[PDB]
Amino acid sequence: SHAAILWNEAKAFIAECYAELGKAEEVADRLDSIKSEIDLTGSYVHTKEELEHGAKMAWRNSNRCIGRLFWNSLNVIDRRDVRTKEDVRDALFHHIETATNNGKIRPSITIFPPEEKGEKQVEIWNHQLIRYAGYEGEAIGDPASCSLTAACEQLGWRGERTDFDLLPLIFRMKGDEQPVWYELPRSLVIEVPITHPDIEAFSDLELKWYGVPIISDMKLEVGGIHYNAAPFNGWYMGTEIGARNLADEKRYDKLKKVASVIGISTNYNTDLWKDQALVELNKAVLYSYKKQGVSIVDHHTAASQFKRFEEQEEEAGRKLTGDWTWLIPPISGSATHIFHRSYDNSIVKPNYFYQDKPYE
Amino acid sequence: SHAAILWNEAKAFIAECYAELGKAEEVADRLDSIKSEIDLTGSYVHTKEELEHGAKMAWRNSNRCIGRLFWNSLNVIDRRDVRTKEDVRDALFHHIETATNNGKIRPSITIFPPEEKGEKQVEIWNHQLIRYAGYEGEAIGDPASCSLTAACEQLGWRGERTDFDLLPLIFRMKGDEQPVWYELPRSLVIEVPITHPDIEAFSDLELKWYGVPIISDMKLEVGGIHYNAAPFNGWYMGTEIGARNLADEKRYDKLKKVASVIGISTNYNTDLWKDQALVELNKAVLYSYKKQGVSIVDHHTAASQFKRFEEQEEEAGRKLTGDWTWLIPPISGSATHIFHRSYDNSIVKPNYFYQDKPYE
Ligand code: HEM
Ligand code: HEM
Ligand SMILES: C[C@H](O)[C@H](O)[C@H]1CNc2nc(N)[nH]c(=O)c2N1
Ligand SMILES: C[C@H](O)[C@H](O)[C@H]1CNc2nc(N)[nH]c(=O)c2N1
Ligand SMILES: NC(=[NH2+])NCCC[C@H](N)C(=O)O
Ligand SMILES: NC(=[NH2+])NCCC[C@H](N)C(=O)O
Repeated sequence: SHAAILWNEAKAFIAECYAELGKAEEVADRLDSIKSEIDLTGSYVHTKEELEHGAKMAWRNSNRCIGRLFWNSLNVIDRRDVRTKEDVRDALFHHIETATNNGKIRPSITIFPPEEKGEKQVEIWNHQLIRYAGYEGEAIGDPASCSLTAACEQLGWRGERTDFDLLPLIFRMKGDEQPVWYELPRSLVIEVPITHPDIEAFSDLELKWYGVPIISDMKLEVGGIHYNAAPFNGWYMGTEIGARNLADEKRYDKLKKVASVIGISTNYNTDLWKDQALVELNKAVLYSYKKQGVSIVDHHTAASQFKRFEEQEEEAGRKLTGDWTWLIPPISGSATHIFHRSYDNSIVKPNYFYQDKPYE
Repeated sequence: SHAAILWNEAKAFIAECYAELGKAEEVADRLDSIKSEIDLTGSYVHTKEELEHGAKMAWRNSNRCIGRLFWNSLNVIDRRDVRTKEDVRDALFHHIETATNNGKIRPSITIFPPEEKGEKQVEIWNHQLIRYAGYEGEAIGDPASCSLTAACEQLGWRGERTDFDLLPLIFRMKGDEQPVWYELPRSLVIEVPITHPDIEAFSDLELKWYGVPIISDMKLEVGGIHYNAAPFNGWYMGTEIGARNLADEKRYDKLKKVASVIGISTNYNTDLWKDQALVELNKAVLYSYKKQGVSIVDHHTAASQFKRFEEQEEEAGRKLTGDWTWLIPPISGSATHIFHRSYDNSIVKPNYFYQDKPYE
């Protein structure tokens, strides 16, 4: 049945793919070659073109992404040729460098070899290429990274135990029972120390965050083909860091410390200090990144841009899908157009899906 | 089939009602009397007790209400005896007085006669007993009240055309083709002029809001019986006014004027002035109402209290239902526990439902 499903997805994708590319005549011929290939080998190989667009389509269909407007500008890096851990490491190191782009982040994606007989050719363990390690006795670092950190320590890695230890790249090549790790070169990673434009004391918090959010634990499904290893990246949206990463109680939880440095009390809820702390924290984030020349975007510009997206999909005769619960910024939800409209949360392929974590 | 549905709902309700009241033995007897009554007349009459609890249960099952913790403290006022427009008017005037309670608002509900043969005995037009009128040329008042305002003007009512004109009570008695209106006595309505604790200039905005949000356009369904007229009220939650009523672009839209008086620019989104304006506006709301002795609650205390609710339903063996999209405050969603947990948005009776508006 796996040989049946693949064919079906393949039919829909190729057709839809070529129609968008304006190559409807080449659909019959290609589908025939694909049919033979699924018999001959048991699967098929996308063309640099198909795969590139397949990855862009997958972005456009990512219900939870608010930055979908730049879907067609995605820079696809095809690394389906990698055979060794050295090839993967270099590939990954390159993704970070090319994406980072000295601050002018480039929404990129490295396409690693897909699953063969349901077996993985490359298996990336990291949630994000760049991510901070988390530990416990009392909370040190990113709690969200507890599980993986221990998995890395079980393989010989050891962190200096600071709140911002950079986890190493960790993956497993087909044929190997365990994965291998590689420490990240400090010169490749851009970090941004957080400061405030009007409050000079904000630096006493000694906060900071990496510049590029490269999600590496998701499977890109493009027409029956499963690319479990396909790291992608956009640029950050202020709130992701100021509201979730740093303010969540289960994350860095700096709201109280922040409220303290802004000279406000934490006595009563009715003073809405948490809210005030959140705003000030997010002004700091947007200002820091910008001062350093690293790309970031605020939730309003992001909502504004997403609205343009909604209009362009319409103008192209494409139904729009989205997850309301994930699309509204965790800060001032009702101040954006997204809060006042409903969305169709339906799955459409190609897309990006979660997958069972190797550790844990 | 209407005589069949009624019986079925009735069975489930009585059982579930008496089990909660600890009167399981009286279920058989009551159900028999109810059966005869549905044959004899075509429907049945709840006891003061049944109806009271039925209305409290309906609150507990209101997926969108964050203040469900005080569900069992609801003050039910049974006015199923009203026969005239004078009886309704007085009933309504009383609900406002008893609910208002000089600022110490009382979560109340007036139970008006239910629908007979699907026909309404009393039909309230107002969205809320107390609500501001809205007009157009340029926006004057509450835009959300445009439709109803015109409906009132078509019946002889005329507003002074200020941003806060109090709409009259408007309803229709069975037998009458058109509804009748009654102006609200200024002494009955409590209003709260908005001011800021640290910013003395906030009063130049000349903002204000009524004290009690009495929702009057919803049908209370309790065991097959439809009470289309059953005005209910709780107390406000700061955000309802500061974030939605006053800040929504489609409502009063005062964010820019607010940002102006707090001495901040509206030049760039990256300064997050909207967010800052929202917070300051909500601090003003909570502070105003409190300074005047009128009950209100902030979104944190509200989330905190709702969490206690979640635990008590559990401790009582009752499945919890809720609408995530409506439960999270439009201000700092991710700072409350509600943002980090999912809810089962399933309909459970008794409950409150929307109904087609008479005007429009
Ligand atoms: C160009 C910049 C982009 C911006 C402003 C942006 C922003 C966002 C934000 C705000 C989220 C929510 C993340 C969270 O709450 O954890 C999100 C999720 C997501 N984005 Fe984007 N994104 C961008 C680029 C990308 C790229 C390049 C891809 C794919 C090629 C993409 C794929 C996705 C997917 C599938 C999710 C869901 C992630 C998850 O559920 O964990 N985004 N996006
Ligand atoms: C004791 C104070 C209460 C608080 C803090 C409270 C708060 C809330 C809030 C914040 C909303 C959202 C309203 C909106 O966004 O438009 C809501 C909705 C609702 N509440 Fe409550 N409430 C209270 C009392 C009540 C009472 C007394 C009842 C019924 C007896 C109730 C029934 C409902 C219903 C059905 C809705 C949905 C309204 C709609 O969808 O338009 N609430 N509640
Ligand atoms: C599942 C999780 O606890 C929560 O419900 C959601 C909702 N909204 C979100 N929205 C975004 N953008 N990102 C998130 O992590 C979440 N988490
Ligand atoms: C239907 C409406 O436009 C919007 O989607 C919702 C969502 N969340 C809400 N939440 C609350 N509490 N109240 C509301 O009016 C709404 N409106
Ligand atoms: N802008 C993006 N592409 N975001 C992807 C998710 C990043 C994730 N929220 C983080 O905080 O690291
Ligand atoms: N606390 C309540 N019971 N709210 C009911 C809804 C009130 C409505 N949101 C208003 O702004 O008038």
